[PDB]
Amino acid sequence: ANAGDFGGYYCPCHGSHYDASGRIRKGPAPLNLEVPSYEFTSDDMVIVG
Amino acid sequence: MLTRFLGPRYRQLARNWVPTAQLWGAVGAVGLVWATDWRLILDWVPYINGK
Amino acid sequence: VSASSRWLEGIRKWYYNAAGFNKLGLMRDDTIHENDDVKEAIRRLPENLYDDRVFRIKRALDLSMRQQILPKEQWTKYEEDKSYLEPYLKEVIRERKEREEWAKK
Amino acid sequence: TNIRKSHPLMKIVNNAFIDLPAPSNISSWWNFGSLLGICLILQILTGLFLAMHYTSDTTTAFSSVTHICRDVNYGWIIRYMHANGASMFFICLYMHVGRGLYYGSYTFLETWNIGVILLLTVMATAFMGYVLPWGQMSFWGATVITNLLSAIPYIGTNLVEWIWGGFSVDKATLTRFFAFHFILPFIIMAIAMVHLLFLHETGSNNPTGISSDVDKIPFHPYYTIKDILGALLLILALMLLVLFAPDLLGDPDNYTPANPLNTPPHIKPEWYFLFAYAILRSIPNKLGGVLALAFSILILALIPLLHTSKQRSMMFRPLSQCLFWALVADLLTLTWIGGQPVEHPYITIGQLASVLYFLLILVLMPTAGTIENKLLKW
Amino acid sequence: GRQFGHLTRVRHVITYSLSPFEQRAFPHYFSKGIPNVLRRTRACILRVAPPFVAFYLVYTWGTQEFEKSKRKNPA
Amino acid sequence: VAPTLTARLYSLLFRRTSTFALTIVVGALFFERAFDQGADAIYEHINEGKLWKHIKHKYE
Ligand code: HEM
Ligand code: HEM
Ligand code: FES
Repeated sequence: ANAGDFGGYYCPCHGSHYDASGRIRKGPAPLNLEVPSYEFTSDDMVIVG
Repeated sequence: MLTRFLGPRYRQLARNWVPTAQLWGAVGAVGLVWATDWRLILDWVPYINGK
Repeated sequence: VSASSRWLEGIRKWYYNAAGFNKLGLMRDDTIHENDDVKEAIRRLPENLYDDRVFRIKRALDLSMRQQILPKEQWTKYEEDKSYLEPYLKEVIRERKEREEWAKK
Repeated sequence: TNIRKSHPLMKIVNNAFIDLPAPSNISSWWNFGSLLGICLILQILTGLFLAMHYTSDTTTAFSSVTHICRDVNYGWIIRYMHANGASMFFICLYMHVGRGLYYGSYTFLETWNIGVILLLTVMATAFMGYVLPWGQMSFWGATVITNLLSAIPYIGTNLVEWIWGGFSVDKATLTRFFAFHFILPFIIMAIAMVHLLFLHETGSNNPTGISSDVDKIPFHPYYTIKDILGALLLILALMLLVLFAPDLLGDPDNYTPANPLNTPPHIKPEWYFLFAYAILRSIPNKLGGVLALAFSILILALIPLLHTSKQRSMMFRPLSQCLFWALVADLLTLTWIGGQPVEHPYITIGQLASVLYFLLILVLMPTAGTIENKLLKW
Repeated sequence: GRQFGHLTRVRHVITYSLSPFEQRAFPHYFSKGIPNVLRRTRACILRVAPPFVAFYLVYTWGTQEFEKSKRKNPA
Repeated sequence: VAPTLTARLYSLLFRRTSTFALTIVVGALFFERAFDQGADAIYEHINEGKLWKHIKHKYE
């Protein structure tokens, strides 16, 4: 969390730089981090799965 | 230096083993297909549609 | 002929001394890697050369064992280096290629 | 007549290490074959005792290992001889492959290829070995690496989950590795016997690369004792590590029990893979990196077809001697890089050493050979 | 295959040898010993050393550039 | 028709170890399936202790 050139994510294993949306911008990673299926049941709750 | 194998005879030799090498590929194809129950390939085969 | 030939020749004489087999009393053809063509040519050498060749190699293996070298005086001078094996090997290669041409027809 | 010569069993022994004609010539670089043998039984011997105590379930994985060093009598020397023996094994392995390349020993097609198989095998063996104590590095090193196969098109996914025994590096994944890490060294040993069978067809090569039939000596007493002395040295090296610097070659991070959500910042494989790790990340591609990493070791099998000189050994060829050590140095750079984070200088210099490694083997050494021939009028 | 008696053909070479119980195990160990090692070193430095210092220079530099890249002054 | 059967079978498919193999692999495909039908169909006929239980408990 909060590492890399894009203020999102950085995977230390082979240098994957991701942005705050989870998208690949630098490094060897082929695709964007997976967005799980989710929905908000109210203003305070989120149900992922 | 694979030029040693380049000539008329060698060319005749290659043609002679073509049907055999082709058939040996037919065996390997079906062979993998059947052994892994290749979903992709097998769907086309009549009677082997066990779904 | 002129400066040009001498330069290549002296570049060659330099590598030779650097290759350094002459320090072990060896000759260029003694270091040749033995393959089929080479085995046959070694086989075709006349008695004298074959004998000399074995003693040379023995002198060297013996040195390479105790990791010593020959006195400078006895190194094998470029020039003075006899390509004894070459003509034989060339003929052995020349023979094989004939079979190889024949095998294409 | 003589029993040693005709008894169906001794014949073997005799023709393998007693009467076997050997060059009077072979130097210290030839000791690594016997040391590799010693490393093998040592890993088998200590490794066994470690298995009489280690338990292979995540719950006690780490625990049993600790149990070994504290409670189990001398379980600590055993544990450390094991760990360090693995490193010693790799040092000798790399030295052995070194001698082969420098001296042209690879002209023995079969002997050498069995050696490549010996390499991948001891390599695959050790990758699994280190996952066993279930340390942070174990789990994580186990995660990084396994996943690599997920780049193989259309099948990487299915395959990685298949060797995982789930959807991650789980319980299935630890017992599995224990089992294989137990059976692999036995197969290694049988394959090493075939290494020797094939080697014995020709006898040993030697420093000059010139045939030595003209000056052969019996293996005993010369190379039994030159082999004894060099084993004692290997014992010195080995014992110096376990009895003085046991963790020197090991990560401190593997001393912390695994944690699937953690993920250290540090993340590297064991020292003996760093060069290959470097080569892998130097490529900004999933398939590329992996393909390149594979090509990095499987290239030992290309070497014989790249032989170009009219001489077998490199002893009398200086352009190649220079290129050789450049290759060594370039691997040392690769080791260094792989041990460093993927940032600043390190990225591009890591990508340079990579191209170089391949240029040095796939093009520079073959060419130097042709030139050295030309220079000799050959 | 293998075996003494069937290796190869050699003629006209004599070999004088001596019982180990008759000679010393370290004749002139340092006397001739050290000169030799220097000689061997000399024979190989120009081929072995150069790639290693090349790594060494790239090692220390690469290290300095790393450390010094992770600080900032103006901007 | 009878001698010529084994005969034709040899002629067109058996000599060449190629076809000989091509056929056994192809022959293994059809067979594996047709055997699993009959075999399971047999296992069912001697039983009927599960499966038709489904028609009852669910169907929603
Ligand atoms: C399981 C690890 C290995 C063991 C136990 C092993 C065992 C041996 C032994 C006992 C020798 C006797 C002569 C000598 O050491 O020079 C030898 C030589 C040789 N090995 Fe290995 N080896 C192993 C890995 C390798 C590897 C990785 C390679 C190369 C891919 C290799 C290729 C050779 C070759 C070509 C020789 C001939 C050396 C020469 O005569 O100059 N082996 N090995
Ligand atoms: C079949 C004989 C072997 C057995 C029974 C064996 C069993 C074990 C066991 C139970 C462990 C976990 C306990 C511990 O880490 O101390 C282990 C660790 C390991 N052994 Fe083996 N293994 C054997 C052969 C090998 C071989 C061939 C190698 C390769 C040189 C090897 C290298 C390793 C490595 C790298 C580790 C993990 C690192 C560590 O010591 O912490 N062992 N082994
Ligand atoms: S696993 Fe994330 S960059 Fe390689």
